[PDB]
Amino acid sequence: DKEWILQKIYEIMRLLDELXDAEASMRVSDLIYEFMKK
Amino acid sequence: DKEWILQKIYEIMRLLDELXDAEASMRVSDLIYEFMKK
Amino acid sequence: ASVYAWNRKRISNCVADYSVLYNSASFSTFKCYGVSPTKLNDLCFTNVYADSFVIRGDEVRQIAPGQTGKIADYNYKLPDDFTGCVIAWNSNNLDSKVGGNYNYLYRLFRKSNLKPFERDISTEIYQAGSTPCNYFPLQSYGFQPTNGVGYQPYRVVVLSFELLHAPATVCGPKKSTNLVKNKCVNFNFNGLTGTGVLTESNKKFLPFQQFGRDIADTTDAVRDPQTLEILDITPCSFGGV
Amino acid sequence: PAYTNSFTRGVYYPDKVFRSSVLHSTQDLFLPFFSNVTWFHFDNPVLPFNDGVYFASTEKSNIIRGWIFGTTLDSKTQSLLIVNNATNVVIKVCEFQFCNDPFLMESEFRVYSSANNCTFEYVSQPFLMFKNLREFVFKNIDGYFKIYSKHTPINLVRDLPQGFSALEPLVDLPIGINITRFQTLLALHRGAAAYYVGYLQPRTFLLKYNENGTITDAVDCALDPLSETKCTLKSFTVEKGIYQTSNFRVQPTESIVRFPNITNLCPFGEVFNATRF
Ligand SMILES: *[C@@H]1O[C@H](CO)[C@@H](O)[C@H](O)[C@H]1NC(C)=O
Ligand SMILES: *[C@@H]1O[C@H](CO)[C@@H](O)[C@H](O)[C@H]1NC(C)=O
Ligand SMILES: *[C@@H]1O[C@H](CO)[C@@H](O)[C@H](O)[C@H]1NC(C)=O
Ligand SMILES: *[C@@H]1O[C@H](CO)[C@@H](O)[C@H](O)[C@H]1NC(C)=O
Ligand SMILES: *[C@@H]1O[C@H](CO)[C@@H](O)[C@H](O)[C@H]1NC(C)=O
Ligand SMILES: *[C@@H]1O[C@H](CO)[C@@H](O)[C@H](O)[C@H]1NC(C)=O
Repeated sequence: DKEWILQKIYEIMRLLDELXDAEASMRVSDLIYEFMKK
Repeated sequence: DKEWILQKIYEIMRLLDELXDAEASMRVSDLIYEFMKK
Repeated sequence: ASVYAWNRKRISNCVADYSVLYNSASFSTFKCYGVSPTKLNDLCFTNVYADSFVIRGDEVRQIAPGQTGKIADYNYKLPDDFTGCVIAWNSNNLDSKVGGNYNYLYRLFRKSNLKPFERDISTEIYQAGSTPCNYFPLQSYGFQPTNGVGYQPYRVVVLSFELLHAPATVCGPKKSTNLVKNKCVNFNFNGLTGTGVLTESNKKFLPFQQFGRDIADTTDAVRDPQTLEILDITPCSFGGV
Repeated sequence: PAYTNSFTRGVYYPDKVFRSSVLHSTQDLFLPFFSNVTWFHFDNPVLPFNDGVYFASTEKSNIIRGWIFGTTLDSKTQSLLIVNNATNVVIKVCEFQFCNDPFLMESEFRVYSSANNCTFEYVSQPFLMFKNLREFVFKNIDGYFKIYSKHTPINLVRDLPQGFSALEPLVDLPIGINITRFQTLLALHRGAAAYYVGYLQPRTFLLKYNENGTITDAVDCALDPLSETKCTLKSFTVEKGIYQTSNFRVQPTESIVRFPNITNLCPFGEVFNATRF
């Protein structure tokens, strides 16, 4: 699951990167770094 | 663990709903669904 | 009637065309089981309950017996041994609004699976545990008229073809074929059949007499189903050389 | 008990076929000629349907405007009701409850207990609003609902007439629900009428068709021997003579059985009445 969930949530942060909103994209990526930490 | 991170992701896509993308938040919701079922 | 507002609404004692739908191409994802499509326009029953809902264009590809996109895992689920059809098409033409049509919330995830024909209809605010996070993760659709391919709110219908011990197989007629006279034929009326030359028929029936026989149970006088008019039957030339 | 004889009313075209000036027997459900029928005007309680019925009216009245049937006669099992309202008739599978007095210048639908959980409507044109008589019969076969009727003149205010008529189908209904009792459709006016009910049986009849194809009159062949013969020679004109018609078996009574004298043995209880184990 980890590979797939990580791939998909990085796709999410990529999408919300494309649609200008830095704080929320960076927050989702902080949760992904949590997956790195958890 | 709990769905706290899931809830915050919902909050993110709903703030984007309040922004006015009406597609991006939908994608985020789809992927939230994907994680809950995963 | 959306996918947590399903209504098993009633259709019976009525003959509904089904094949005119195919050449119409109003639906766009025709697929079904339990019967050949080109054969349902011939045999069917009572119990024609249906549904018409709104679905995100993605999940449609899995509407099936036992298989179902886990979106409608709660919203709508089917069993196997389902004698009917399930057809669908697009609705992003008007059933979508700027900012997304949050007017509909779709259910997400329960502590237990759902079995078909029964659902859970009351507001769901996801519980992180025994109690929710003590806020709401419940989700509603959003449909901008400029939505994506896999997210067109689609148009969807489900059909039921089963029979209790009641009467009334209410199914398509035979389109009606033009009659012939003065030529021996393997004619076949509404269940009645035989052979012979149909011709004039002076004998005057009464308004409630399908067909006629004279004696020894020989079939010789049929009211045509079309115009109530009266037709004769006569096993025509035959014998031995 | 307000009985009265059923003289000759009570036939009905057994089937939607035509024949031309022939004789034709058939076995179906009818009523015995010269059988009993009950009536009344104070109030008419429920009567049990029991496998086909036959109904009539009085003159100079319409207070009775239909019938209601079923088995348990409540919301448990689907029921039915037949009335008109002077311009468009109604037929339901609607779940109205048998009140203490299911009835209706006008108190429309005052019978109505509950219109809940109803599955089939039916609307159409009417049959009837020193006058006519009501000649109707009802039967339930092959999971079907039936109807047979006609609208004929009537005089002689006292009671039923003589003479003989055919009957007619109205239209068949694929309802299929269960029925084992029923109840008249009457009303209170804030009056003196005649309903008539007789049961049915599987007897075999001998039907004569006129020139055109209308049932003039038939003859049952269980009443008396004269009739019986008429259906074992296939006519109405028995030439002088003698004919054996049928047979008869004087049945037994009680089916006795005998078997050996004592028939009691095999010590069985002392094993259970034993001491220890
Ligand atoms: C019919 O009723 C009369 C009295 O009303 C009675 O004398 C007679 O025995 C009854 N016969 C039958 C067959 O019901
Ligand atoms: C209506 O009656 C049917 C009888 O077949 C029953 O199955 C159903 O539960 C009833 N529903 C309501 C709402 O009364
Ligand atoms: C009810 O209907 C069933 C079949 O439809 C039949 O077997 C039964 O005898 C009927 N009557 C009662 C009282 O159940
Ligand atoms: C038989 O039908 C003809 C024409 O329909 C009619 O004139 C004649 O009266 C009918 N027969 C009798 C006995 O009424
Ligand atoms: C056995 O048969 C004898 C013959 O006379 C009779 O007297 C006696 O009652 C019978 N016993 C029983 C138990 O029937
Ligand atoms: C035991 O004996 C009693 C009488 O003392 C008798 O009624 C009973 O039948 C016997 N037990 C069984 C199991 O029959």
